[PDB]
Amino acid sequence: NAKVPAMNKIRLTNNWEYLKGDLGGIWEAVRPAAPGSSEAVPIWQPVTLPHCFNAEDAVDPDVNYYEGPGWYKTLLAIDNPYRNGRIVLDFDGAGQKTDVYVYTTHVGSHVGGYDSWNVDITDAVKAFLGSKDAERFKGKVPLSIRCDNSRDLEMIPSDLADFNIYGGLYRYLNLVYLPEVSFEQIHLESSLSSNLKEGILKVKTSFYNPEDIRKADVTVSVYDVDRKPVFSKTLEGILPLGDQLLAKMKIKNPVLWDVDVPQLYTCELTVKTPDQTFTTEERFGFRHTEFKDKGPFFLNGKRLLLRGTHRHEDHAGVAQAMTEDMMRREMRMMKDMGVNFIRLGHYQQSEIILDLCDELGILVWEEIPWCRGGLGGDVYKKQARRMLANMIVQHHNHPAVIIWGLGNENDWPNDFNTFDKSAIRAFMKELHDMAHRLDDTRMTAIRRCEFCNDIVDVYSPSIWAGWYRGVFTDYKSISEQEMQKVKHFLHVEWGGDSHARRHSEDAFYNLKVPRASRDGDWSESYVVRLIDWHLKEQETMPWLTGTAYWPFKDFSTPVRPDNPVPYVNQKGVVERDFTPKESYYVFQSYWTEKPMIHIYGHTWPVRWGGKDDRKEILVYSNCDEVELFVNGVSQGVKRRNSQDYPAAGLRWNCVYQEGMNEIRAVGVKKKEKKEVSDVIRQEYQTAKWDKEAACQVSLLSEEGDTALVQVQLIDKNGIRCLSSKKQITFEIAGDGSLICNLGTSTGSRKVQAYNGRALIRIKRNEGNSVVAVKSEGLPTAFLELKSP
Amino acid sequence: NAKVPAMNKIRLTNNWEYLKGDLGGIWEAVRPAAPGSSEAVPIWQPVTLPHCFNAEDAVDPDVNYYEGPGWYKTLLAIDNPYRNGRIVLDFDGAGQKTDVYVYTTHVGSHVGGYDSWNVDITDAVKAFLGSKDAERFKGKVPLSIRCDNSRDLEMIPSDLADFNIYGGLYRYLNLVYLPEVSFEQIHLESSLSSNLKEGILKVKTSFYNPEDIRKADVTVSVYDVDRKPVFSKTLEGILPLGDQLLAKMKIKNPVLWDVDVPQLYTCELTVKTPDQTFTTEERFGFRHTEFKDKGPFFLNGKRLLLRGTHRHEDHAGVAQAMTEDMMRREMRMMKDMGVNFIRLGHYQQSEIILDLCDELGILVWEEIPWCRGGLGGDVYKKQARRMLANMIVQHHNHPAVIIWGLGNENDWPNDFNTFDKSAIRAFMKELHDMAHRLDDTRMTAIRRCEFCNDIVDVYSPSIWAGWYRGVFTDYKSISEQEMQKVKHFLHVEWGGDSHARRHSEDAFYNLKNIEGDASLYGGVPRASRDGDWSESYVVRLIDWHLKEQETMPWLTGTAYWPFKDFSTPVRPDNPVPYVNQKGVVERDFTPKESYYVFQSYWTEKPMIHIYGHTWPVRWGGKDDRKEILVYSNCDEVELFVNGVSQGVKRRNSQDYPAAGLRWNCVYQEGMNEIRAVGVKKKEKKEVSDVIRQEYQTAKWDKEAACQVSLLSEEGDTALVQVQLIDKNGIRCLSSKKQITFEIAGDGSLICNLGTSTGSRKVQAYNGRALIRIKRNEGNSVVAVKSEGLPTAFLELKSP
Amino acid sequence: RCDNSRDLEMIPSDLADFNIYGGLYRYLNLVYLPEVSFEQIHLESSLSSNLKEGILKVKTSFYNPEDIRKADVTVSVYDVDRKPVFSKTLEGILPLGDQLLAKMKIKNPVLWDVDVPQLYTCELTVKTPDQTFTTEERFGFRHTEFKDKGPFFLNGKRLLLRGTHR
Ligand code: PRO
Ligand SMILES: [K+]
Ligand SMILES: [K+]
Ligand code: NA
Ligand code: NA
Ligand code: NA
Repeated sequence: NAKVPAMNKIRLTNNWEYLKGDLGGIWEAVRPAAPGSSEAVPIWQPVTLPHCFNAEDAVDPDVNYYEGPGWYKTLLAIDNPYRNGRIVLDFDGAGQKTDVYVYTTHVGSHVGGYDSWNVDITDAVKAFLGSKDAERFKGKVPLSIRCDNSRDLEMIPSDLADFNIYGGLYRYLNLVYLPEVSFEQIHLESSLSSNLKEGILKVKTSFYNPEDIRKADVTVSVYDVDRKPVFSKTLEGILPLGDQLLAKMKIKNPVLWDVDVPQLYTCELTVKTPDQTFTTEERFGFRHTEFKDKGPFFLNGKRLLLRGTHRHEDHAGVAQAMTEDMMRREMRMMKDMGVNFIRLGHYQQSEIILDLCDELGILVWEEIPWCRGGLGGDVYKKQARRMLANMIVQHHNHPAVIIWGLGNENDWPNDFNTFDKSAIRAFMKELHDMAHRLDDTRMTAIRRCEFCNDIVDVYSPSIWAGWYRGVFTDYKSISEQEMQKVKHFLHVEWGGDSHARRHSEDAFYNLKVPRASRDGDWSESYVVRLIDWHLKEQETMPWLTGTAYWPFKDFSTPVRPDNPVPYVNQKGVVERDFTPKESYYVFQSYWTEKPMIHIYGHTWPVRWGGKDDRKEILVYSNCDEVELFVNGVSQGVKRRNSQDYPAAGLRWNCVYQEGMNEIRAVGVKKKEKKEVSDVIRQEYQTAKWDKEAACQVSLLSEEGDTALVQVQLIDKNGIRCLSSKKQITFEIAGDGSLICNLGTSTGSRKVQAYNGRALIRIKRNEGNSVVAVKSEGLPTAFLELKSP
Repeated sequence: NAKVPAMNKIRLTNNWEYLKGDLGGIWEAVRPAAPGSSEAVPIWQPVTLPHCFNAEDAVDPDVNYYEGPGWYKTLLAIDNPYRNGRIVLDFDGAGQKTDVYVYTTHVGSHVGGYDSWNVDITDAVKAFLGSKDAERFKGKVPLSIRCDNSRDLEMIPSDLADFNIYGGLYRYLNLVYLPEVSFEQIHLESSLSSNLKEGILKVKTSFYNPEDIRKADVTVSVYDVDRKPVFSKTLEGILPLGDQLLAKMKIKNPVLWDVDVPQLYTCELTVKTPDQTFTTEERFGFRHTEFKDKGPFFLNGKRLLLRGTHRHEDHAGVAQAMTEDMMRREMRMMKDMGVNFIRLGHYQQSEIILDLCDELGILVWEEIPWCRGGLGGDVYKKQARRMLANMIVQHHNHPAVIIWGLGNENDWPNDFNTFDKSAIRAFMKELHDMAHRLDDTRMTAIRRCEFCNDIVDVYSPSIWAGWYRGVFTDYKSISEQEMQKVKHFLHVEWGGDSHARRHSEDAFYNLKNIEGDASLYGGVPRASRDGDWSESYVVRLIDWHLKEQETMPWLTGTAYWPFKDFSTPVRPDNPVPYVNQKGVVERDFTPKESYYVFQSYWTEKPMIHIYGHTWPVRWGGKDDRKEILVYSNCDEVELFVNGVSQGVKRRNSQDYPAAGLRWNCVYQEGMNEIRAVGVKKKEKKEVSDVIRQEYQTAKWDKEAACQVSLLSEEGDTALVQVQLIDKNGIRCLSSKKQITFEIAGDGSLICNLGTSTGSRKVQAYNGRALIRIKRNEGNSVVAVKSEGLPTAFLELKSP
Repeated sequence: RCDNSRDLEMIPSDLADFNIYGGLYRYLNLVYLPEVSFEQIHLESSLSSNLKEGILKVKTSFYNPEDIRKADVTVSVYDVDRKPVFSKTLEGILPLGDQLLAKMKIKNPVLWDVDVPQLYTCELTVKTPDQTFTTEERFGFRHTEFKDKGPFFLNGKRLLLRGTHR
């Protein structure tokens, strides 16, 4: 399968209908139906693409997310601009098994939720438009597509995985018109000498030529980052059939691709016949990479500590159906945090993501979804083989990619009643060998399958210091031991869960030490210190290739119904809606140079303790020195120093006054000659609280048609229970509706309290509603919401 | 099977878990799973059987009912009382495609939602118990079952049908222990001499004998209606393998089975070997039936007008998963209405229903679900052939059954891109020929496929006088024309929708004063479909049909459609969404007004029913003479309005409507008491009825608000009432606006029942709507919405 | 294509003491038919206890691929000398699937015997406006009985079977 190298892609976003469930046969999608008839049910839902079956039910706290069939239908207005041209449906990606129909004709199918693929529907379209059936469709072509994400033990990935195996047309679906002769595949194979002074580019192509044209003229042109030609060659009378090597060239003193200054060349290809001129473009970059034996990673001859994260294709409100603009925002957000490396979750991701990594300067590890459970039969193995080949062939032109991953946690059993380590080793080695045959210039890898750690080029164990294992102060020691076991060690996945907006006084060094092991309270306060510690240690590990935090952004998973946000993995440093957590700024203060400054506690409204306690205040900043003010009184300047943990020396112990406090931080970064500041306001409560006794519910603010409701757990005397984690359940009756099923701690109708509180927004619909608030063992509370 | 065992038959009702959806493979049903693990999801629901996927979502107003896969699982504690015995799973019925697993071993499958079937799991159980995998199940055997009601154009019935194609284990699933030798089938073939004085009974059996036992002693005994022996015979050393004719006997002066006095004989069979004594019972009845060419129907030599209804396997709160007690109540309710004939919807029904028809005296038409759509391929045709053979073979012994139906509305197209009448004719005749090969003693039938009306023994056209066609006063004339087209005419399906508790003044003949002496005017109500779907119209429609039937001596009979409101996927916009409301009984068994019309015509036990028990507020002008109808089988009835006698009237079916028992009376503004006293001379009995009704003379403007109030309480349950009122607070008594209920807090709406008072979205009945709230001893707020009106709120607190 | 390859999942067994022969070794006939014809003709006969009354049931299955709605069918039965003993026409019958065409009683029927084999002939005709099609089928009246632990009787007389194989 391929992504189609085309210039004229039409995204089919509008005028779709979606049915959750199965039809009795293709005839049900296209048969005549009168209003009010038996054919007029089931009732379909109008939607736009991309669309995911699971946009809401993945994080709905009371249901298993839907795994099963669903249908889409639309009417295509066909108008091919090319004489005797082709009509192609090009799928960026669809989950998980897809069948495609033109009227009643099955035209294509696909198994695999994460690779790109396409279907040539030229003949089906011509036959339909020439048939008696075209008339009642008014000259349009009925397109019906079935997607299915039914559970399937003989299909990867496994339902044991810690993520949703989503369904639907959740990546763009494109209508692509082609001339008679086009390119089926374009491989831009480039290499760079060790001394960086000579680049080699090989331009290989496969032709798409169903009309069996015998000759064409093909022009290959290569342009540099400034759009200047560096090579141009026309091949007259070439045979445009199957594979052809078009050009091999040497480029002296190439512009290099780098994570700080990503620079790309552009290859432009034209196919000419008497009846067509067709041009497309493909980008590539020159760069040299090397993993040292028992040592670090080098990019273009310089040691580069990989500063990595992960991401899932998942987002608030849409699940996997993210748009291009959402992807652009998220990747920019990563770059602004200082990320230079990403493992793209457990599957091939949208080509849009790969382009953004090429453009932003982010190295890529990308893997096939052989993720837990063991090993299935022949259909299973063919899928893994097919998805690995599809991934390498589809993404090999991207300079960001340095690692093809072959699987994750393959030592995790129980999708089958046997677990055969030797068979897993055998299939693993077959995939490794196949990847090296397809692309000898990149490394293979796996994560966490020790009995396969001799097979791949690059290996990652499981090291979650301070979360699943020991204390986070063991991080460096464990890494040193682990790195000794394999030729090339690279650490993917570490961190900890934090319930966004939950903070903990016990996690701080308050006067009048905090443990470094999993905070059973899942506070941001603990994860911040855990990340701080990891980043400080990495500055003293010169042998270290690098690491990748897991994940960048909170994402939904079916195996955690009981998390503070149900069905959400909360290890992210960013909320599922892009809202940064406190931990985002720790990475940013360590990994970027643009001046910034962040007092911890922007979402911490009420601290607590004894009167005149000296409360710890942390500032995460890359400034050379910072001065803290508490209620206008300077608390002293402090100099930044990574090794002075925590907060790299920028910590203070200060008395808060009862009631409201204002904390201000002023920083200077000498290199930039820049001053930056931050300010937060925090209340300080000295009253102690008894057991939770009631929910106080009130209107916190309004914006347009929207109301922000706040819930506070209080004891029998009305004192805030600032440590409570009790689950709050929201219900509504009336004209409004809850803004929920977003997978965030402020967009959930069932959510654990954060320091005794919970927030949710109500869409009022310009009418009247009553909100009810439940919590186990407490009286149900109520709030009326009227509109102006 | 059924009824071939008895007491070694265990209903598996408890300790089941249900998953809406599909597993990735049988291993996910039985693999080790620790709490909090990836194996601990998806989360299953504990359930009791019988169970239906669609108990709630069939009538849920905002979703398409679920058609797809679902799984059940339990742990069987097996302890066979018989030496070297069998373990059998016996399905009364499951929808639609079913696969059965013992541990990881697939042991059986079935396509067909309405026939009975079984699987012998002895070997799979033994193989599992002898393996190392048995230990972690602690001596129990994991049983996993997949049911699937996915839409399937190559499977009957068609999704064009006006009923839900339900999914799940919605009839009893029985664990049956058996000895080595038992009966696979018992065929009791009985016939009667022309003078009815001699009965012949042939006892044919098929043996189940997987251990190949060579000889057994088999005893046949027949007991009469008083449980006295009339025949007893032991066959020593018979071969208990395959088919055996066990007995042929003549019973002189047999007690006959009849619709007024249903009387059954019992055949008792015992199979003995050195290691077993196995005894079972099967019932049968002697009766003679005859359809006259271009004439009526005869039971036991006497003309019998078939007084019929229909029923679906569907009920409030459970969809198809009705219990035996629910079925006994419903069939008893039919008999109390005077029914003597039923077409069991569009499919084979539970054997319990057939047993109740035999015991209550209700003749039966039972058909396969070849119901609309055209004709599919080979798998489709094999299913239809198999379901016809299964139905005849499984239900042959029931004396109630007189007709095997081969299909319904087979002229209804569009499940395929072709519709070939000649192919449908060819398959229809093949099914007809097959039924007669299997059972030559009964008639075949179809309903509404004119181009096949030459193939079957008995034919029904489509006659919906006053609902889908013309006026109900054409009923008799249409029936006369239709009966001439075929040798044996039988009319199944007629009636009309009525939104229970919705009544209509315009449906009655009301008298207004026109200004010496004033004169009287009244519009005559139309005899065509009431666009308002009032009970008032259906009552008159039923009344007319039954009156005409007393003057149709050539008529075999008819069957009203249906007895009870039932859910249907093709009517999202009905007053009760997704409910076919043509019943005379609500989906929860509550009688509608129309129930008593049938009862007054069809029974002899004295009864009397004033129309309007669910009509709280009538309306009109101050001195209007409002029509009052009484439906009663009493010879004479006297009406009292507010204590003032309005005169005695004599019953006369042909004095339409109400068989002469109608009055025109002035109501006073406010509350009125209407009392009716009747006497039935034959029984020398007096009976009475009384209703109380308000009378509103104030006219109302457009709907402007919803007035919401707590109408009454019962324990933890609150009955909430909604009343649509105009800008001056006057009740909008003709309003049909849809009302939506919502709740937040500790309580829950008692909704998705498919009744006009158990629905969270429902059209108002005369401007009001009721729903019950389960308060859970806490506090809730109810919101009430209606298009274009301000949303109203009602608080519900607990003590 | 004909094939007599050995096949253990096909009867007879190659263990048998005869050749499982291959080829078109019995006549292959080209048969022209009208629209409506008979697919099967079943002549079911029984003989009274005293041999004096014979019953013949004539059942047929129609071949009717054009779905003709009505036809006229004649049943005729001829004796051993071709003398008619029964004739009846069913006008406007449905020539589709199975039909019982006739049930009749023959008094003092001539019996079939091993010394005097005598056969009746049943003749069936299907007519429409576009066809007249006639075919014939034979049957014989005779009574057989195997006595429990005893000999064989043909038409009430003990007949010792003098048999062979081929
Ligand atoms: O063979 C029959 O038709 C009778 C009817 C009831 C029991 N068996
Ligand atoms: K969920
Ligand atoms: K529904
Ligand atoms: Na899977
Ligand atoms: Na179907
Ligand atoms: Na053989």
